[PDB]
Amino acid sequence: MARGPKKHLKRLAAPKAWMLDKLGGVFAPRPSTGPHKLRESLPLLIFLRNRLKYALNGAEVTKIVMQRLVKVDGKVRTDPTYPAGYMDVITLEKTGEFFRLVYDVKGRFVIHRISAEEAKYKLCKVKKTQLGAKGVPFLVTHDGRTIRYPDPLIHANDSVQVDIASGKITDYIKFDSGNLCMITGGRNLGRVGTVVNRERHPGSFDIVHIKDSQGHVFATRLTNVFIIGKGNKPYISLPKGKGVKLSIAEERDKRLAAKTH
Amino acid sequence: GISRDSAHKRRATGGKRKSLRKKRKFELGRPAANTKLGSGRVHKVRTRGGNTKLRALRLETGNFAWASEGVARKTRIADVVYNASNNELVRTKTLVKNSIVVIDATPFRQWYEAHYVLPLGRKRNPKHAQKEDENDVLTKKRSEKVMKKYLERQKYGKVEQALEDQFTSGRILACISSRPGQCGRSDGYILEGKELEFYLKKIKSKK
Amino acid sequence: MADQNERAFQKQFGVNLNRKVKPGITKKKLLRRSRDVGLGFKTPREAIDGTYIDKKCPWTGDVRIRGRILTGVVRKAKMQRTIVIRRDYLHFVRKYSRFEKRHRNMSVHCSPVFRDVEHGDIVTIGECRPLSKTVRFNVLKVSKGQGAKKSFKKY
RNA sequence: UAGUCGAUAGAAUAAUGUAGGUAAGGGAAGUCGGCAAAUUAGAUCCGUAACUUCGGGAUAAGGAUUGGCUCUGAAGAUUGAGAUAGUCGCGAUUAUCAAUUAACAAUCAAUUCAGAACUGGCACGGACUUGGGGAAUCCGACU
RNA sequence: GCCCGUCGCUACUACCGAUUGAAUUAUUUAGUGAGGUCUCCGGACGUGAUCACUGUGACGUGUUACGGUUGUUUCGCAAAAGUUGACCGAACUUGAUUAUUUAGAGGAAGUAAAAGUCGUAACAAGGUUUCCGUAGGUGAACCUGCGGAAGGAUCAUUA
RNA sequence: GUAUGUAAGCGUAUUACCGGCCGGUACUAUUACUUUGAACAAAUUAGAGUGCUUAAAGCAGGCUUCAAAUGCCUGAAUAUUCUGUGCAUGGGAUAAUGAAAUAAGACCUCUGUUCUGCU
RNA sequence: AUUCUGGUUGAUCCUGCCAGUAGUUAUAUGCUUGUCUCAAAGAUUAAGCCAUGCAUGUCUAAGUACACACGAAUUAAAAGUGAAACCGCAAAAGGCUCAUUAUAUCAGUUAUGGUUCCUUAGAUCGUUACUUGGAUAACUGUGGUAAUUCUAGAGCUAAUACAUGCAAUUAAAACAUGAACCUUAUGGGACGUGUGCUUUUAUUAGGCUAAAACCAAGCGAUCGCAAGAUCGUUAUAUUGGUUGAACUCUAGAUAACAUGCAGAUCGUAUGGUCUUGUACCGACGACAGAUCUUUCAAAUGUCUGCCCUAUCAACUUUUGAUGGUAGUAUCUAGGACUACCAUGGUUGCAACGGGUAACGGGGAAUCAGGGUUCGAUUCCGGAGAGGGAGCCUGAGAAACGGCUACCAC
Repeated sequence: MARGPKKHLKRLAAPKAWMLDKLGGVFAPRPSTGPHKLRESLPLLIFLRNRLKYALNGAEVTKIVMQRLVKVDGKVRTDPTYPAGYMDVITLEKTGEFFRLVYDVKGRFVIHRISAEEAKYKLCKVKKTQLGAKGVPFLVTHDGRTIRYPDPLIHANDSVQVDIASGKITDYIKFDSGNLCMITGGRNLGRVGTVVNRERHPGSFDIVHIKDSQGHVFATRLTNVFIIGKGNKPYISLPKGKGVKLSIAEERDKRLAAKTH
Repeated sequence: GISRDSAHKRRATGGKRKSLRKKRKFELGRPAANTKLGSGRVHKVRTRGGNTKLRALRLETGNFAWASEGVARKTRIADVVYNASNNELVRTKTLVKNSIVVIDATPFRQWYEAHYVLPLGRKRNPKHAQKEDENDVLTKKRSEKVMKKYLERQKYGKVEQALEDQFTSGRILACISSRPGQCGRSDGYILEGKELEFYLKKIKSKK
Repeated sequence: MADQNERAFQKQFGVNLNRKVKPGITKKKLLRRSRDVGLGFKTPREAIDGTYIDKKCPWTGDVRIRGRILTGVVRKAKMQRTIVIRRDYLHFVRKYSRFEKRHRNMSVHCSPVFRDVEHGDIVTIGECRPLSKTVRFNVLKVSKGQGAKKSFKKY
């Protein structure tokens, strides 16, 4: 009821995974209220300007996105403050780069170039399935898309392939404990594979215990666990090195090693 | 003005709660509708988020339900008999949640003559005969059917003794279970088994 | 207790027993459905047998007991359908490199399903839909009520 | 009720009186001096100091309220019911038992104390009864 | 040799204290109470639908429709000033209360004291060992009385 | 030849299934404490990566290459302070608590005995 | 960097504080001060008071243009662009300050079956004017008070304002109760009102281990010419549901309810097909819109924690104190409020009260560590806007760079 929303987001109060540089600006781009939650969402303003370097300023981002060149999941996206978070396909039609926003092992978004046929779909984790609104059951995804009349075997925390051109379900992977996963924030964020087991604690905070392909085992809450696949074959193209999470020192050894200049 | 907030009025330690917040509109409360017995007025109130919740002032009519028979009909609210919360409410004839209401009973009864052909209480030779449409409903015939349906019904048809007294007297005990101050309508449970037995003691003691 | 005799006729929302028209009868005389308290918490069987209205009861009422599960000791049984518990614990203050033993005294609703609730009972309480100012809890299990000697009746 | 109506009366009913009252606005300026006069007063409720010999001060101070009518509750006395059996014609006669029990119920008594409406033009101790109060000082302890 | 207080000068500080001082603050009884809102009304006004009188058309003078800053009789929906009863209640007045500040005749301390006046109190048994509790008296110190201790001047000897 | 610290055996709480010792299920004295997990806002604090020309620190920028060129690219970690607490988990030491000696004591089992009670 | 050093004396050793001594994003002040980068900064006291200026206004192809503002010319041209004004949305907070305020705020920890959510993202509306009606701004003209401004009066004219409500506004279908028909009823029905989403009430289906011997209406089969009498293999006694569940949960049936919705929009761009009615039917997204989710949120509630003080020990219950019950209020639980009914609730584990240069936390300072101190301020949350109270709008303000009032200025 009370107060806000209050539309002004200060830089430094701004989610760190974006990598906004402190200086030059007191004020953060504040993704408008869309399908993706404000901390988990990569504004079009940061993605075009800071990463892709097509835009120098905020004034340049509104010029490009007004031109309707940034067509996030089947939609023109006129708004430069549009949130566009997880599994979202950003297609810069001229010249053609085709992106999915997926997560770095450092819990940051990546610039990830996907095939133009991979760009057709996307993977949606299902929040909730409820019965009553037209034409009688409906399924709602984490990207707020409601897909009417879901297959009756689709249960909460499953993933669906969405055709995007039409809003249809055209695959579903049951939450079963050897399915390939990418975890979305806890601290374990974009680490990958393969969910050994869940331990259900009734009311609440069901913990999923996950074993990566380095055989390292780690744990996150079920709300953070997104199912993307089958053990071995992920349905979408993962960013390099496949969220394995070494240590920073082991990465330092590999990095230092990799140059003869 | 009128304010919810737990933060007024002495702690359980008796500690003096100082101030902190003027009165906020977050805490808002608003003057009671105090809905009277009479001519059908309903007013919209803008309630937080947007939504109209209806304050009824002056409601004649309600939806009073026979739970046992699973049928509710629209009947005039004749009177307010009792109120457990305040005796002043009875006098002013304000329609409240669980205010005891005496109905009107006439459309209920016509249909239960038309489900059982058992006149519920046992009426009278000119009263049955005089069909507006009493006697026509009773006799019916068509050979055959609807008479056959009355044969099927009635191991159940005896109708509770308390209810039969109330039925022909034309005034039936009920409790309104709606807030016509926020729900804009005055609608009730018709007192059946246990519901009558506690209230009937209260009627004859209080009067 | 009382024969639920208050100025109002005590009824639970949505249960009127239907005598008239709907398929007959196998005994019990009561349409009272009763709970499984389920964080493996077992029901007292007086819930199912309870004439008592209590709308603030999870067993007979439309309420969730939502959230924090805490164990404490009843200090005062005095109130009709509520009890006081004192919980006493060590809070370690690093500065004083020792604790202070500290208390919180909190009122918690005893549904009248729970019988022989007496000071000093160990009781499992759940945070409730916050029920009447100092009463911010409801009893989910009386884990004591007890009398480790008294359970089997002394000669 | 019993006893009076005799206090010489009538008419006028002046001043001045006596005895009884009232007076705007201001409110002790009056005077030797608040003298005289007025305020106050009963009851119930709330609240209650300096000081103190702890008993008082105290009706401290300071506040609220009071009719009528119409209801309601509380506060007592006394036996009786209920159930069963036998005999004679519901009536009469005989036998049994403790619980029942806070009005058990029933009936009789006689007013007290409380609460709620309605109600009148603030009218409500309405007549009458009936402390003005507080702060100090001098003096004798006190009646 | 040490040396203290009384007494007196001066300077400074805080206390008690007639005034039942003064000031400000937050709670508080009672009374008074703006305004808003809710709510009982009100009808400044303005139309419908119906009726007429006139004009016109249609229909069998009448009726119906339309127009005429039109008039009038039914009965509706909106509706201002004002306004009823309620609840919130700023604010004010007067008692009570609390915290905080500060005037003050005068009394009565201590201090800086440093050139003073009067004594020798204690420091050696300080010429009366010291010193405590407590009372009274001495200008004061202190003395004295009663019971003490040793921090004594006896760590003791002395059938 | 030791050593046994590590592993498995054997003596009223590792008993019992199902599916092929494993992994569930059925599981079990309360706590304080303690163990390991998640859950710990950024800045700060410590500090990684990096010549902000030094540096405070910024979070830049370096590279084949000042060729031709988005081509190759590492990045803006990790910890702790946001304590205690709470959540979840392990231990059974330490300090308390626990039946049952006026035994309606603990199991189990026999009364179809009893009461509740059914698709 | 776990550090001392000077000072009681004739000399000497401790007790001791004092001084020296070092640091302080920790403030002041002096003197001196060429250059570089960086920047706290009317907090403390006066959360005092304020002249003058400014910080909150807003238009696209896209609600409404008959601005002669510009553009007009050739065909009916208005259309274009777009100030004004209507309409819609913002103004609820950025910013500032930290007073009140000590479990309060708040952090961490969490809940919401205790609730609201514009917006955005995504989906949803086949139960006789089809594009109508008239009044007002802007405008035009005339005015008012010394005035900001507030507007009076007269005369126009728009709508994604308003008022209605059809030709895709459509009923059918099936189920209820009405019933033509038939027959004994394992039983079913033409045609009908009613049956859209919603709002509002009540009731219910809801979370269901396996078999038999009988009886009444007989479903197959059998026995009997019949009349009659037996038996029986099987589907099946079947909304789920978060899960502390008899949730009114996302949703429905039966019986009743009230009343919103379903576009008389606009801009892009016009096609198919002529019987060319200027017919029929058609894409996108802007703004509505109803149900539902999501998102920005939010209010309340859990656990645990805060300085000094006993020269504050009992405290809360006049009038909710603390509990029951029922109501009322509200967005919601709720003594928040009120009747009635109980006598509770809090306390040496320091309650109640008083004080605080006392917002809280994240944090900062100073260190051997342990701590001690700090925080008014660069963030987060909350609070307030002279002190207080009340209110409208709107998804949201008990708003002050809104209003209305009082008191003080």
